[PDB]
Amino acid sequence: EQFRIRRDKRARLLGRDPYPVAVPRTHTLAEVRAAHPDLPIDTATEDIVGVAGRVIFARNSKLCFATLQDGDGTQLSGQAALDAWKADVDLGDIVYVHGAVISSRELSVLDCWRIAAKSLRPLPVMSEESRVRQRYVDLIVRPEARAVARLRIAVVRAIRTALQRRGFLEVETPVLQTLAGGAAARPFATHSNALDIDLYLRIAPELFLKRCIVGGFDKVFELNRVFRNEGADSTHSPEFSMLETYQTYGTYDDSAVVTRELIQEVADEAIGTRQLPLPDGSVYDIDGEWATIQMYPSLSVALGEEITPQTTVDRLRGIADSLGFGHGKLIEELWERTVGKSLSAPTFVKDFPVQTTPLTRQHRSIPGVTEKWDLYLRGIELATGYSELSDPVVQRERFADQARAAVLDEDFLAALEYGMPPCTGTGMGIDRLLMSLTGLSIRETVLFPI
Amino acid sequence: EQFRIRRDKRARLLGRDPYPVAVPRTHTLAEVRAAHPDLPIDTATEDIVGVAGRVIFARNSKLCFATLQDGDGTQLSGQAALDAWKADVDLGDIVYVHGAVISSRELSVLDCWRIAAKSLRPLPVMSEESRVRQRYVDLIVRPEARAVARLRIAVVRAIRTALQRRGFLEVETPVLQTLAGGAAARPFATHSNALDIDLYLRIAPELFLKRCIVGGFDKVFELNRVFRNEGADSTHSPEFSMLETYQTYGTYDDSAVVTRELIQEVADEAIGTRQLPLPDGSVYDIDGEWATIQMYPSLSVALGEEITPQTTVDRLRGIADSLGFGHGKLIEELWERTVGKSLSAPTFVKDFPVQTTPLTRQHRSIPGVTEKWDLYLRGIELATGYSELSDPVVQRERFADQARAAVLDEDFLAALEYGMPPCTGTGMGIDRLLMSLTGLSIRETVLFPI
Ligand SMILES: Nc1cc2c(c(F)n1)C(=O)N(C1CCCCC1)C2
Ligand SMILES: Nc1cc2c(c(F)n1)C(=O)N(C1CCCCC1)C2
Ligand SMILES: N[C@@H](CCCC[NH3+])C(=O)O
Ligand SMILES: N[C@@H](CCCC[NH3+])C(=O)O
Repeated sequence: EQFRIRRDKRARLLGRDPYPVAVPRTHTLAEVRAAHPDLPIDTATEDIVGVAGRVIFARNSKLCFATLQDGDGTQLSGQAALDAWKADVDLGDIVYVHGAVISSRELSVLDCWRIAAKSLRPLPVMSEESRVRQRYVDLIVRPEARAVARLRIAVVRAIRTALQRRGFLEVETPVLQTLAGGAAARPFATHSNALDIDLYLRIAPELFLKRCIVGGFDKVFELNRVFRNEGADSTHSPEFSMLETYQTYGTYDDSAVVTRELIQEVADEAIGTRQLPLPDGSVYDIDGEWATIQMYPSLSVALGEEITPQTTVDRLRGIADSLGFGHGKLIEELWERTVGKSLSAPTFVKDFPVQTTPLTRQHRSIPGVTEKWDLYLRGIELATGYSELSDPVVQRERFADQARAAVLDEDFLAALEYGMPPCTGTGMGIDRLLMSLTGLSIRETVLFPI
Repeated sequence: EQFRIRRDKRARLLGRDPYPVAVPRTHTLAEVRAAHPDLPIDTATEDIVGVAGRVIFARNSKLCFATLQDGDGTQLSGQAALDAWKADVDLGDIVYVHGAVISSRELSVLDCWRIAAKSLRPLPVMSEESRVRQRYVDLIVRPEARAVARLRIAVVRAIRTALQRRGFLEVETPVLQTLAGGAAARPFATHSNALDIDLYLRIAPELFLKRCIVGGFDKVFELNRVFRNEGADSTHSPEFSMLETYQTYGTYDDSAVVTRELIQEVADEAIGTRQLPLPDGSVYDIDGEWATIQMYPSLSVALGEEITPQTTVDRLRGIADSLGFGHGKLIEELWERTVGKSLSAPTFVKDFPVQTTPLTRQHRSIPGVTEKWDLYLRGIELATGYSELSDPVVQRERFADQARAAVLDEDFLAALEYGMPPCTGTGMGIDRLLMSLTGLSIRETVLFPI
């Protein structure tokens, strides 16, 4: 109902300007605080300032007292002025005030005032799914939302800083592709009016990033959304921000180091500690070195028998039954369903079934396995790293097998047959990075989900 | 045909490794050059280096001589080794060589060698539309492609640096939206499997970025692709990288300054001069201050009569006929078709027909016009800046009018009725920025178009 009284204060203000083109705000409230950090309380200083702020509290009394909250969360007596103030000023109203900075019997500004923005809705004094459907109000009313938003920003900025330092170059590769490669996922398809064909929202930059390496790039990344037309869950969302990285004259052993160094550098710059406090009352250490295990061996120890590339699916099936399609898939599933869930400490698992790893080079010594890793941090599948498959004929086969389960990405296969140097790729989910770092749920990490 | 001989050298090399997982490359060729800048030519130095390089030239003679070109473009005698070399090594083959750095009777490496990547295609010794459909080969064979790629990268990095310095925060807003607002364009629609509904690939971050400002952001940007399901031309492509920017307690007069300062800072950091050399043999100065003109006045002087907001469409129609839908549209079209095309120097045109500017605040004094500008640089529509419309009731109307020409973006209108501070937005096309800066065509600016 208060929706209508506010709209009526708008209408009756309209030769007063409730949405004025400008106001001469001289300082943010942070700026005013950082200025006057220990003012002898109940004393006046002649520093004049134009400040603005959301009136999130009032206390009307010859003298009104409000709380102007700046958008970051920082907080900071005309007879006709006072009347206007009382009659015109609600809560969730953005308000400019020019005057002398004092401190009360709390830092306050005491000469002029004007409405910067008249709110036609009061602030709710919030369900998880009304915080996310209205992040703008979440951000106004919940200091955690304001912190979470600025963390992702600081994390993402730490990432670019960490890669750039290492002489990586961020590139922009197509989001609309004639076919979407670089991952096992169902695409989002959109009809082009221009070309009168369907196009595919990238699932991954990998194949394009690989064309760059052929193209002569030493070190490339892309930090940007990918689109996986599948079901959202606690670790999955169909649109998500991803990092991918490609370094020439390195292997998965090289990219494992960098991936660690990167994450530890992000914890530092964004969070200021590797002793990650969680909402579980606990602290998750990610400092120091991280344990590498091979999938097969680790799976074997867990099952109490030797599982190799050579282990039949008939065998694996049986073991999977005893616990409650293909070899590679069964290995990964068993490994996840056994060792995976057990892992607490940050852990690289490497040497992957050649089946479930089409783009990854076969292992240098070990037959049957590919030089891929996965990084598990705080029990979340965080980040993968490959020694990259630069053999077009093999690559052609891997895809052939894929298709059989039949048009291939011929341009990509063309690119490879020009010659790709030996290079190691990584992928890493930013939402998972934040989840893994914070204990925040995926829906809290992104600004505007649905 | 050489496609088959190469595939046969692959097959016959396979216990030689033509795609080896690693090679111990110690330096890039740049690194080796930067190391030995003025070596007394035809003299040997005992600095040993593992280098790799694309053999883009051969000259087989007891002694072969190649050109190893590093991916950036930089350039740098076993009897059985020599035989292998001759028989095994083609052109466009990536090759590692360990040995002593010397200079010939040209800087050369003279101990071991190995194939890093066997190319199953030779390099073409290129049509604009086979350079773009094969950028990986363009990048190998055309030093300009290598420069253009690294410029966009440096431009984009200059942009983030320039904004970040000014205390802007890059945010990630949805690419898939339930409806796509922030611009006049037909969206790309994709069916979600998750939600079983169509979603819309953002045309612009504007409405989401505006929710951020409501949310309490002081200064935000987003630098990232937008999707405009319309026809590609010399200045238009349906997928393009865009900058958008929003500053609280500023007007279009404020955002005009920043837009200039930003572009001039990008010229500097990326190009190293404001005297932009063009392929037209000419130099385009963008240094110093830039001319602001009002659309109406400038249009008037060009037509030789007074055109105001009040000028009828019947009148404007007539004038448009005399030269060869709505007022706002006719004004903009006439202005473009007259003053626009005439402009050489970098020029802001401001004070826009309220019709064609729904999201832009009405002018503070001048009735009928909105506080929008457009920046024309070297005759290209580069960048727009608004004093932003924070009046939800007005905003509701602007959209109502739009629709009538009927579901509105109610969540956005909700956001505004919580209160948005006075803020000024900008948009800027990155491809146009590069075109405007270089004289390069849009298809040359993006890595992977189609
Ligand atoms: N639907 C999805 C799918 C994924 C993610 C997500 F948030 N939603 C994610 O982080 N993924 C991977 C995790 C491993 C390294 C690359 C990113 C996949
Ligand atoms: N289909 C399209 C549409 C546009 C652009 C482009 F390259 N392709 C572009 O640069 N636009 C504008 C130019 C004005 C300021 C914001 C960017 C629109
Ligand atoms: N494309 C991978 C990430 C890069 C892995 C290294 N090639 C993924 O979808 O997870
Ligand atoms: N959304 C605008 C750019 C931002 C203008 C300032 N609000 C466009 O489509 O060009």
